[PDB]
Amino acid sequence: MNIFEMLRIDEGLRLKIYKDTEGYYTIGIGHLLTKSPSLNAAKSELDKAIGRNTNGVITKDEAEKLFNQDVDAAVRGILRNAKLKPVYDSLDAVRRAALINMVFQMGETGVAGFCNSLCMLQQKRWDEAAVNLAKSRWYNQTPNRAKRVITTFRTGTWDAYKNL
Repeated sequence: MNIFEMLRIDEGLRLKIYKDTEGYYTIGIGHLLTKSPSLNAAKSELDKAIGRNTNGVITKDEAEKLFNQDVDAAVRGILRNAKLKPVYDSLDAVRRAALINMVFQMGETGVAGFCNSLCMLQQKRWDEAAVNLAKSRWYNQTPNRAKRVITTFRTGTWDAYKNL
């Protein structure tokens, strides 16, 4: 297992514009197009992202291209963030993937919101972090995904992602 396989499990793959769990227009492997209510606004973002007239539909290779970019950007975002970098640097490889997964979902700003949990992770208090992570809108809104990421932080293994 690796970050790519992990996110493909959590996000799925869809080749037509769809609305995510928050109702925002999305395509591919969780690539957010826009928070605007307008389908036209989303189609225009899509075309600009892909570099062609797509009419709301993309290929598998295009989806994977967006995904590669988005994972690289989340990794580079963590490494330039003064709050996140010291946490990521402290973690083992499996737990680093869990942090990337959170940043991919909710952005840098949203994760820097979890400062209590981040301080517990940096100190390697895994059971305590896992409890604090769950007291969040994130856990309440997407509990099955949150539980997989939290389990990965608690254990430092890929066990939540094997068998599905």
